[PDB]
Amino acid sequence: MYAVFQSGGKQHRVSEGQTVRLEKLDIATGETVEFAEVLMIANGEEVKIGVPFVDGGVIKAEVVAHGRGEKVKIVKFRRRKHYRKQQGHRQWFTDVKITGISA
Amino acid sequence: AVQQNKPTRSKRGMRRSHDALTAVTSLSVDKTSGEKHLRHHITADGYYRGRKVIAK
Amino acid sequence: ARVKRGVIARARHKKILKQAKGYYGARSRVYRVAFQAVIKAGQYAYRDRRQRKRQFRQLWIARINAAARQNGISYSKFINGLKKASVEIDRKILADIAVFDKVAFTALVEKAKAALA
Amino acid sequence: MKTFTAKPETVKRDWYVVDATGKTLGRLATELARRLRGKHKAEYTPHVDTGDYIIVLNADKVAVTGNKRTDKVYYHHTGHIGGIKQATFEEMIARRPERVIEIAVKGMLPKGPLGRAMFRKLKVYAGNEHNHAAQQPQVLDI
Amino acid sequence: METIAKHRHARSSAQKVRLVADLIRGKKVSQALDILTYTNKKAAVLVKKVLESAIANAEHNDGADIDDLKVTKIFVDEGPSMKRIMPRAKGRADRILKRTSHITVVVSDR
Amino acid sequence: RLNTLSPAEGSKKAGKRLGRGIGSGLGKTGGRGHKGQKSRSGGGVRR
Amino acid sequence: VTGSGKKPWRQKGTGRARSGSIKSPIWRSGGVTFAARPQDHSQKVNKKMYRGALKSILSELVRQDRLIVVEKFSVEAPKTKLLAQKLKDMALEDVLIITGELDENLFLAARNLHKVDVRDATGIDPVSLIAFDKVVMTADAVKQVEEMLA
RNA sequence: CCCGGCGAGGGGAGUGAAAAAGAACCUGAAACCGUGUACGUACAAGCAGUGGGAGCACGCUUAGGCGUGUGACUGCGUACC
RNA sequence: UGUAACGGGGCUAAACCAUGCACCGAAGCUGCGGCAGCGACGCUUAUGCGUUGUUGGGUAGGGGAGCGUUCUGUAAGCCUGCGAAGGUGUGCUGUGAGGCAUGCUGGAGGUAUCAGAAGUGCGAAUGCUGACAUAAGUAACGAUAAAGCGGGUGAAAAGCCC
Ligand SMILES: [Mg+2]
Ligand SMILES: [Mg+2]
Ligand SMILES: [Mg+2]
Ligand SMILES: [Mg+2]
Ligand SMILES: [Mg+2]
Ligand SMILES: [Mg+2]
Ligand SMILES: [Mg+2]
Ligand SMILES: [Mg+2]
Ligand SMILES: [Mg+2]
Ligand SMILES: [Mg+2]
Ligand SMILES: [Mg+2]
Ligand SMILES: [Mg+2]
Ligand SMILES: [Mg+2]
Ligand SMILES: [Mg+2]
Ligand SMILES: [Mg+2]
Ligand SMILES: [Mg+2]
Ligand SMILES: [Mg+2]
Ligand SMILES: [Mg+2]
Ligand SMILES: [Mg+2]
Ligand SMILES: [Mg+2]
Ligand SMILES: [Mg+2]
Ligand SMILES: [Mg+2]
Ligand SMILES: [Mg+2]
Ligand SMILES: [Mg+2]
Ligand SMILES: [Mg+2]
Ligand SMILES: [Mg+2]
Ligand SMILES: [Mg+2]
Ligand SMILES: [Mg+2]
Ligand SMILES: [Mg+2]
Ligand SMILES: [Mg+2]
Ligand SMILES: [Mg+2]
Ligand SMILES: [Mg+2]
Ligand SMILES: [Mg+2]
Ligand SMILES: [Mg+2]
Ligand SMILES: [Mg+2]
Ligand SMILES: [Mg+2]
Ligand SMILES: [Mg+2]
Ligand SMILES: [Mg+2]
Ligand SMILES: [Mg+2]
Ligand SMILES: [Mg+2]
Ligand SMILES: [Mg+2]
Ligand SMILES: [Mg+2]
Ligand SMILES: [Mg+2]
Ligand SMILES: [Mg+2]
Ligand SMILES: [Mg+2]
Ligand SMILES: [Mg+2]
Ligand SMILES: [Mg+2]
Ligand SMILES: [Mg+2]
Ligand SMILES: [Mg+2]
Ligand SMILES: [Mg+2]
Ligand SMILES: [Mg+2]
Ligand SMILES: [Mg+2]
Ligand SMILES: [Mg+2]
Repeated sequence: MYAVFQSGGKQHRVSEGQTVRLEKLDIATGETVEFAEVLMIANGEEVKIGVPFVDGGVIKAEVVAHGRGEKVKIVKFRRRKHYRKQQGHRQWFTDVKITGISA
Repeated sequence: AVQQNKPTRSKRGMRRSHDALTAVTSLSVDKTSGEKHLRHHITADGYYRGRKVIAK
Repeated sequence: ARVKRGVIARARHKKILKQAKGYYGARSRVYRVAFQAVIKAGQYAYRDRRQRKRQFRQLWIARINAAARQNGISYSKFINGLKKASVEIDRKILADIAVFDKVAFTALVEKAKAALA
Repeated sequence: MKTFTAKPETVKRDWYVVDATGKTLGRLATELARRLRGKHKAEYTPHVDTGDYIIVLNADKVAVTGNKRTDKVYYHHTGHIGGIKQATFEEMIARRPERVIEIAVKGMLPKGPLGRAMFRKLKVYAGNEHNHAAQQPQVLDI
Repeated sequence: METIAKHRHARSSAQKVRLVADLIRGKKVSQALDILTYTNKKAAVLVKKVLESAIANAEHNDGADIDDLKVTKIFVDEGPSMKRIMPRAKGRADRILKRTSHITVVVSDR
Repeated sequence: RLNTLSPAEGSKKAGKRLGRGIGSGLGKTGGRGHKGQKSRSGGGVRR
Repeated sequence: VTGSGKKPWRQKGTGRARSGSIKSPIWRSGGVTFAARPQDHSQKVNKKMYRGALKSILSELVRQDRLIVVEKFSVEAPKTKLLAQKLKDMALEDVLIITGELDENLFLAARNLHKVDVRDATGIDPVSLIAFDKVVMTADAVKQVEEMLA
């Protein structure tokens, strides 16, 4: 029993109670989100998506606080050509604990 | 002839892995006097295989 | 107004050296060498980030194939099938069910073998 | 979540047997090759040996195609003076046939350590039998 | 009690000494006195005299009892080097460091 | 208030420093290109 | 830099690099590439711009009730403790106090009081006119300054 | 006081806020050289990192298959001016 | 020098031509999140914004905007032996030069903010001065006139004394 779904431009497979990290959603720091576009559900017998997304599939989960991941150095260097620029980047994310998964 | 690059401190060590010193584990006790000695060597007090030799 | 210069000198050197922890020989001990070793790591980094997505995709694929192969089908067709299967978009990494939930993977070889037929 | 990864201390393996007879030496080597590298499963772990143990009966009776049976390279250099050594397919089959399947698949397995290891999973034998009864191998095809 | 004893500015290299020091690290004091005794190297007398001093310290400044004493730690570091000049053929002049060592012994029971 | 006043936007501008590293904008060659008379300390040609 | 101009060593032949004078700013003991010289950092300040500025900064003190103007202001003898009181009494501790014709007593007072200074009208400089919390300035003076900035 | 050659040197004791100020004496950096510990390494080829990653060893929250040190194996990979 | 004229294995198709349908494949395109530049809509003007369209490889070189250091003013202020500067860990933080907090060391100085001024930033110049590696515990210990033994003295004697 599990489900897969689109979220941050990427897909995730998951169970309820389980927490996953996604690209920043503009949702309240605590409220409950619905993911109306799940593309698979599971058991001993499971629903692949005829078209994309199983018929009446939808997942629930509460946003469990937002964040910024760890910092990454962007180094650029053109040996012998007198050029280099370095630039930092962090990248926002929001976490969800997945309550739903209604097939 | 001379190196072209500086040798690592690491290689230096390996070169010396054979430079270690060996203990003795080859010393005995005169049967007459208590004396410890090098095997086949006269004792400090001047003995050897029991038997004081070397008056002095 | 002579300017000390050498406490901020220390500053930078220590900073670069810092990032050199782990690098062998004077790569972590000596600034000149540290500093280069550091700069390239940032390059190798930039590069490998995009390479990362490459490497993984081509992992998922080979194994997806391994799985479909087990189920009597080549990755190609499979994916085509899945494609033709009333659209049906769903990741290659997500087809990791290949690894764990095998009976499920098998259930896709069907949904694909079908619409594909 | 980080994608799966086969661990060395928990991999399956399983012995198998093949009779590489009238089989075209190389179209066979290829399937061997891949099974050693575990390319038919959760190879999903190219940094880990997840193949199976295959054993090859009757190496001598191996197929070739075209004039290969008598026109094939087979060159090594002993590292001396000018010691290039050459022998021909038939000539290899004469002394140590097993070597043929080895050099073939060995050139289809990767680089170093890993591949070097995946190759210890391939026991040949030129005759018809073998002494691995102990592992009780199950036979396959291709 | 740990108790140490050290010889600073030893007139030996360090490399030269570390050799002898090595013969001895972590042995029962008693046996070290023998090993050292039969080692034909300037450094031995040097290290021997340190060990002894360590012992006499650990014996007269602390709990003591040589019998239960082990050279738990021994380690020779490098001292400052007297620089000299060496006349060489054709006017050339070379350096030469006369080096020194900092011999340290540490003798305890636990 | 002796430290609340300031110069009008634009009044006093930087001043090319030059010779001060890559990111600086004019390190090395300090903006005077490669070789020839016109580089060179005191390198020019009469009016 | 004291020392000879002799070439430290032959141009070519020794492994050594160049060398022309042991006073090379790149050599140790002596150099300074652009050795400094005594300099006159005076500026110009157009009169009308100076007068403009005071009339400006003045105006602001008013806008901030920081200029407290008074008819006459002094002390009957040269005694700081005196000036001390007057100031305590008027609730001033940081003052410019710019007097009309400027007396003497008032001067030797505050010549030890840290946060206060006394000038005549014809004195008064721009920076200090900003520095102090409160500038006082007698009406007598406000006249001399009034027409001094015209 | 003790070891030491009536040494050098050192350990105690005592002085001092401090001797982790002991006279080569404030602070005491870097190169360079050592002792200890964890992890690796004796079938394996190259700028030595970077991407993946087992094991091992120590921090997470009351396991969530994280973090940190190491790093078997593996993709890519010829320093700088 | 060595297979050495498919990169290799190996291939009778894993070559070659035709046709058809797939799949892999880039920092190209798309998706999601985020920054900037140059525009205008629409909300609405000491205008920022849902924005909204578009753009953001770069040597010589031009333009723009910033960081930090030393010193001056702001400062008879703020911080500081309930521990400064410096050293050294650690954690956090900014697009970056950087910043902040804090353990240890250190033991007396440090300075916010806004302005002012430069001996203002280093890896290279066979750069300068100092320190320390490397080869290496290798060459060598300076005439192949030469040494041996007993005895002394000494903490120790091939080298001193007899
Ligand atoms: Mg040796
Ligand atoms: Mg100064
Ligand atoms: Mg270090
Ligand atoms: Mg891509
Ligand atoms: Mg061949
Ligand atoms: Mg051969
Ligand atoms: Mg390869
Ligand atoms: Mg030298
Ligand atoms: Mg500019
Ligand atoms: Mg430029
Ligand atoms: Mg120009
Ligand atoms: Mg040039
Ligand atoms: Mg030019
Ligand atoms: Mg001079
Ligand atoms: Mg002359
Ligand atoms: Mg000549
Ligand atoms: Mg040279
Ligand atoms: Mg000078
Ligand atoms: Mg005038
Ligand atoms: Mg005594
Ligand atoms: Mg003494
Ligand atoms: Mg100390
Ligand atoms: Mg200290
Ligand atoms: Mg000191
Ligand atoms: Mg140090
Ligand atoms: Mg190793
Ligand atoms: Mg090698
Ligand atoms: Mg990694
Ligand atoms: Mg523990
Ligand atoms: Mg811990
Ligand atoms: Mg690697
Ligand atoms: Mg030939
Ligand atoms: Mg080719
Ligand atoms: Mg693009
Ligand atoms: Mg497209
Ligand atoms: Mg976007
Ligand atoms: Mg409008
Ligand atoms: Mg650009
Ligand atoms: Mg572009
Ligand atoms: Mg200031
Ligand atoms: Mg200062
Ligand atoms: Mg900042
Ligand atoms: Mg300078
Ligand atoms: Mg330097
Ligand atoms: Mg440069
Ligand atoms: Mg050496
Ligand atoms: Mg040699
Ligand atoms: Mg030799
Ligand atoms: Mg010799
Ligand atoms: Mg000679
Ligand atoms: Mg001689
Ligand atoms: Mg004699
Ligand atoms: Mg002689």
